[PDB]
Amino acid sequence: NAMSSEELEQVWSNIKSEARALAECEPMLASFFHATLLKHENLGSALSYILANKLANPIMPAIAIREVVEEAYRSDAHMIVSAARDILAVRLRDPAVDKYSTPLLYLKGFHALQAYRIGHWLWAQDRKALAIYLQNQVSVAFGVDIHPAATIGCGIMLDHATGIVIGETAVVENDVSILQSVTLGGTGKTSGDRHPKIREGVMIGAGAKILGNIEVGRGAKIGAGSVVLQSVPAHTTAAGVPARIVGKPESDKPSLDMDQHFNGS
Amino acid sequence: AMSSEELEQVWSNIKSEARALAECEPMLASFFHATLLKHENLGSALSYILANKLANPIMPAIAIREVVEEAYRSDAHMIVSAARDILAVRLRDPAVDKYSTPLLYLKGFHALQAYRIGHWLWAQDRKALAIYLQNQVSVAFGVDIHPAATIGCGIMLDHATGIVIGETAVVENDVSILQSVTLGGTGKTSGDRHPKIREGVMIGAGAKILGNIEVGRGAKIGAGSVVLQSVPAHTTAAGVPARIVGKPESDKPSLDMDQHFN
Amino acid sequence: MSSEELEQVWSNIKSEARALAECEPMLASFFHATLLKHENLGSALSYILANKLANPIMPAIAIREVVEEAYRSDAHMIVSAARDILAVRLRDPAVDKYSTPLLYLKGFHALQAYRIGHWLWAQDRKALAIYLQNQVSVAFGVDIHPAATIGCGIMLDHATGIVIGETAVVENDVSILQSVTLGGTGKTSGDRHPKIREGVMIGAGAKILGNIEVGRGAKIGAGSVVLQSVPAHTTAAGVPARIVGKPESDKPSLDMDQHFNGSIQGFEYGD
Amino acid sequence: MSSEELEQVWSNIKSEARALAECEPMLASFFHATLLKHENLGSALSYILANKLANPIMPAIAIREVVEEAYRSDAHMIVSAARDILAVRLRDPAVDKYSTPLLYLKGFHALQAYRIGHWLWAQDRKALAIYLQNQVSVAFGVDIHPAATIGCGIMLDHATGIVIGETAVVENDVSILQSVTLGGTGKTSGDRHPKIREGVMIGAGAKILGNIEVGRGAKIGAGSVVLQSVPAHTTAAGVPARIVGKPESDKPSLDMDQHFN
Amino acid sequence: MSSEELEQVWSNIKSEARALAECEPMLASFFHATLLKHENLGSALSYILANKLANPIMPAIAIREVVEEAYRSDAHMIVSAARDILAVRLRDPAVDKYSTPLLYLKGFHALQAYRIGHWLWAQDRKALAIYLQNQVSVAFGVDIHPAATIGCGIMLDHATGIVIGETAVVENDVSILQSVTLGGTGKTSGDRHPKIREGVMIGAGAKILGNIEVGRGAKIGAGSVVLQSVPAHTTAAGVPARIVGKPESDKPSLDMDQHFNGS
Amino acid sequence: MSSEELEQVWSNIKSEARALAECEPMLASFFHATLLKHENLGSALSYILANKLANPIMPAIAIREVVEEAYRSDAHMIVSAARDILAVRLRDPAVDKYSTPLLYLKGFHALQAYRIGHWLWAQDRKALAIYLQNQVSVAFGVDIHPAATIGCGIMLDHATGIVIGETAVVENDVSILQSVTLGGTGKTSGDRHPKIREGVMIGAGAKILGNIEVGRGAKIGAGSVVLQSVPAHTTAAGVPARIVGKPESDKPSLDMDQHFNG
Repeated sequence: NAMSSEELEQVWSNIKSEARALAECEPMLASFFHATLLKHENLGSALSYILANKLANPIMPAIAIREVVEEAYRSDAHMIVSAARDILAVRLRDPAVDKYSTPLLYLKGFHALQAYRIGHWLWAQDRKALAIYLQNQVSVAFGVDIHPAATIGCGIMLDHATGIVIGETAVVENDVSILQSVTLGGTGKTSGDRHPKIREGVMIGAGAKILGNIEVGRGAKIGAGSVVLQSVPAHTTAAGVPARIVGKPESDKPSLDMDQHFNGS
Repeated sequence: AMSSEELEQVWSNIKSEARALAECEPMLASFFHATLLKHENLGSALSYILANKLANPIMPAIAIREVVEEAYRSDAHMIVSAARDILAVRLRDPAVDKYSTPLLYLKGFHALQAYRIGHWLWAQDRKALAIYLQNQVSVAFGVDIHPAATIGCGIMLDHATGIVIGETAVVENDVSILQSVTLGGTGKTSGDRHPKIREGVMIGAGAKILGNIEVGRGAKIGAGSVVLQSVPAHTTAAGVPARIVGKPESDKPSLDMDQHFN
Repeated sequence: MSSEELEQVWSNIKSEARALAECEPMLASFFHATLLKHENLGSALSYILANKLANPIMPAIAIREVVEEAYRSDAHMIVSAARDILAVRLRDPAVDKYSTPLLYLKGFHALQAYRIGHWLWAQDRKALAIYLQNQVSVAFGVDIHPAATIGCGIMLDHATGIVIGETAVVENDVSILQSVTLGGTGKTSGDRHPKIREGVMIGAGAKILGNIEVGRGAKIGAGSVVLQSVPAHTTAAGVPARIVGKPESDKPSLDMDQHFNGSIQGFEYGD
Repeated sequence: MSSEELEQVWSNIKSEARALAECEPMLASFFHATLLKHENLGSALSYILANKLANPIMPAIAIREVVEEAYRSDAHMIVSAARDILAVRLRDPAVDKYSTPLLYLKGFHALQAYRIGHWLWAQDRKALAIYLQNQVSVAFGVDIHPAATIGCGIMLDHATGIVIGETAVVENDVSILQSVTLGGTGKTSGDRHPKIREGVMIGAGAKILGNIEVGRGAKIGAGSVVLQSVPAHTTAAGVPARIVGKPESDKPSLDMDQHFN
Repeated sequence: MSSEELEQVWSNIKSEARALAECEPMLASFFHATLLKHENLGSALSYILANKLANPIMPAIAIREVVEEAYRSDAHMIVSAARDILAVRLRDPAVDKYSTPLLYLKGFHALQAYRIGHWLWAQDRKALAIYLQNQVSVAFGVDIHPAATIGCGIMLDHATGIVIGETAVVENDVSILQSVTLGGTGKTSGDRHPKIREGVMIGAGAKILGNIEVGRGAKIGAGSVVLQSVPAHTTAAGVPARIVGKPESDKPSLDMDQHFNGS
Repeated sequence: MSSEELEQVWSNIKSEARALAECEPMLASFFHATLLKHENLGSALSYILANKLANPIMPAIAIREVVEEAYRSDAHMIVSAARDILAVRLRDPAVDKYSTPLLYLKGFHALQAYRIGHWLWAQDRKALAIYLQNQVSVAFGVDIHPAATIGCGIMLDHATGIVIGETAVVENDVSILQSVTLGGTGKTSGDRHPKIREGVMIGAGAKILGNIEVGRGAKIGAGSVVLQSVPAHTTAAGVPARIVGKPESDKPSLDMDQHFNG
């Protein structure tokens, strides 16, 4: 999923192109599009602006949050490549999204995703107190609770996103697609590896509950509302409460196709 | 379809409750007064409340009221819908004992009314503003309703956290939907791919309904169920995935709220 | 909870605050205003809630007065709260500090907010409780009716999506995950919500409906839809839930073991 | 002022608006929600004022219903605003768009806010009028009592410091600058505040005290302390003020000639 | 001011609040949260000051706790606020309710805010005092240094533009109007602000500069610049000022008579 | 002011701010967010300014950007500000920390605010300039017109009520007290505002009007009304002002001697 700096700037230029048309057609939002997209020369400027505003609270206002976010980005440019891949993901996968700018401007799953990246960097930086603040602030604002120590790729779509929980020791690989109220949850009362490992290509239906240190193999599909307690073989479909292998997706990387069907028998 | 007298009675009941509310809880008095007592009809009170609820530094309450009020002038039936939606809430949910309760406090009711503003903006080809509000309601209330959706009235969204309703979803009149319900899509392409729910069907908490499917008239969709194929009229569908495990006891489950399935 | 126990918890919380303030300057004043500057937990908790629950309609400075009057009326609310902090610490592997629930965890926040509304409800100040209830719902995605009867030593992990209804009872030392409904059925008043007894743990997304009992030390699996009373010390799972085993210990709330079998046959088999 | 010359000012303001938006993309939404969206001066002005007067205690959305109610009742307040706008455009060289006083000028905003208080005062709503008055003093540093009687074609340039007392009267086409007091004397109720006739111009920091008159076309010098009446068409200056000349114009207010000797 | 003399004022203020609440529903909840719902003047006043000084840097809720710490340590701060309220009601003919200064009057709020700076400052919490000194100044256009020594039963009518510097003294029962300055001279520290004795009245726009004294019962005319001491029971006016007569009553502050002669 | 001297003022501030945050735990994060986290005056100012000037119409974070853009384009604005800091520190016996002007003093904020407005004005962003001018008038009670030409080493002590009009000029090293007007005359465009040359001290309440000059090192006594040009190194006082004497120092703006004896 690596991205040539020229690719990133191609993505940024597509968005700034949308922004101009948006400002014109909608005067009530023209000043908004201008301040967040049109005044900026690249995706990281915009992003730090968007998140600062979303995450602001009397405890820590937008202006103080943009400083943290931008320091993170100077330290780890790849975080911006991640965001662009995420934006690319939802446009291609979500038949409801038809502009590159919408994930960036509006979609809270995308925002919670990019907010976790900051929590994550802060975590690795041993700035855990701050990372925790942000974790819960994101939980309250978007209804999405992702622990900072989680390890998540890019090209990730969190559609609708409300109610998503991802725990401390989880791993989510690239090109993964996840729907509302999905839990990548723990088990037990002790510290230790106890959260799921979601491999490349996985698609997780809405309301699915995947618990423990178990694996979902690549190109696997978890049905909406399943409760997964054992590891799922690559390129299999799992489903039910608790889930069992039910069949096999009709494409190699279900995350890219968003087909929700399954047999459950 | 609600006559002026009916609209009025609804309003008359609310003012009545408010006068009492202001008297019993002084800290809220000025609130009641400004929101309800002050206005002469549901239309004026709603636009005020919706504005305040959608308010954002990007677009302030005072500015949102105008748009809301513009819609109510183009489509006055949005106000009637609202009235039916209050009534359904009071009739169906035993925890609510006032007409003012949904109008004032129940976000599911608010999300619903917010959607109708989006739905109108959509019709007007103001899709940008529609999209802005949709996601504003999502962040504010945890309810994600696409403005292209076609949603009737006499609709109860009880509790409402986590409700998702997609672009091509159709919900008809007199449908009750609980928290964590999805009327969801399938595939990566445009087109009919969201469920069409008919009159009177009741849907339990956490139900996931996926694809261009039908839930027929007066069907009951069991709580925590996942439905992938069309459910026939006046059956109870339940399970993961859902199977037809019976028939509702009443002709319109939505009005009864009986959560049981065989 | 004894006096000495309560002050120890508060004393730990302050000590955590000092250290937190030295290691995170962005947040030092917030730690000072919220915790360090207070003589005990009641003062801290009201400050917190007031700030959490503030709104244009009612600003934090006013709410604090209400919470204060409540704690002044029913001090065991503060004892409750202390019990809930311990619970989170002991049961959440992801929680490593006493100050974390109190400061950050909306599950815990929504619970102590419930406690204010529940006290109002019993003071016949129902308009205010109904107001607080839906404010807690919009801000935290947690919907608890003030007339519910909820104990302490309770954990609401993650918490987004929780619904607890009017006639529900939740006894002491219970653990509940995100998207758990303790909801009602039918269109009429009267007992219609579940009664959750000591020692229960309910997994993510469980929907428990009607006026049924879930017995002492039982477990409800994630994604389970409970339509019937669950006997004490049994495990119930599936949609609709049935009994599929017994928990590994006597009070599953404390251990948070999420495992269940899809079949009681399977639980006897070993898998 | 006629219907068609009121329309005129509104149409001009909107035009300035379409242009301001294009030239300042950061305020385009501001100009749009504030002017371009409204079909008349009254709408815009209620909008501006509501936003201007807003406080947690009473939000802009609420303040706006009050102000709208005052205008349904006495539409002349809207004609007075128009007049106040034309006064500033025409008499202040720093202002060159009608929209400017309407959007930005705090003196203009304190004047119009006084009219709502003044209206409320005659609607047996004195509690509310006193609330808005002191709210205006805090927000704009302009303290105007709502029982004061103030004409239109008034310019309050800069305006910080302006104090106008309860029993005071300002007639039409007057021009006041910053730091000017129209103040009372004594501990007792009753007439005790100045009466300022048509055409007068009062320089910055001038203090007019007691129930005295400043006559038609008289000019008060900046820094002046006026303790006795000033005959029409004279120039008064000094501490305490003395008569020292005659304005060169019949209506000093219109010309803003600050000179005295 | 006795225990009951104080209970009384507070009752007068509460009973006014009941009627206010009744005749303007829009402000009913506000009258209730600030006055009706409180038990005494200190409670009311801390709530009010809290909401008046609020800022994202330090919100009302935190501000209230400091204010209360102060009243708890120095309760006469509250007595002062009573004497000050009585003063505005007694001397300002446009003020007919005790509740008015307390609720609305920026110069009265500014005055009490100083009291808290002045306690902070004597408590060596000077950074705070200073932070408040300038917060009072930005919100209310009133700038007084926490180090000033300002007594009791004081009225700051209108208040915009008032400036009272670090070494100023103002005694009990003084009345001051808008755009007045009790100001300094020079670039060095040391005593350099005016001493204003009991019963003095200072008209609008008066600038008083340097370590000079305005004697007991004196009157300072509006617009006056005062560069030298002013004897007690004397009227001073002009730029610069000269004594131009003697005030009509013993304490002009009580009577607010603004008249003076030219020469 | 050199490069190496800027940095000692900054570090003197940063060093003060570390003492402050240890001494006042309620302000600790304030001090931290505003000074300590920054590695130069320009960053701290754009921060402080954005928050002092914040408004729903244009929020802090949006303002910071405009301000940073002004600094990039004309870095001397920052040296102006530092020279302004020093000015206060040395002239106002009430101030004993380099950080007091930067943090708290609105007359200094207004000055630096004017600077940005002045930049925009030159950038032909008059629209935004006018917005800021009046936002500063409301916020701080100081009205400075954007086209004004104002130097540095300038003190606006206290500063409530100051007015400085479109065609005014103030040269470096001027001290101006509260409620001072540099005002215009007439209803037509063109030079109608005072030019204050270097060194001038202007006492409180003074009003100076028309296109007139107050020469270098002259003193304008408080309450003065000045309608004719005032020679350099003279004291003018009275309503109206005449020459009353000569200041006792060569730059009165440094000495703050308010006495206009005569």
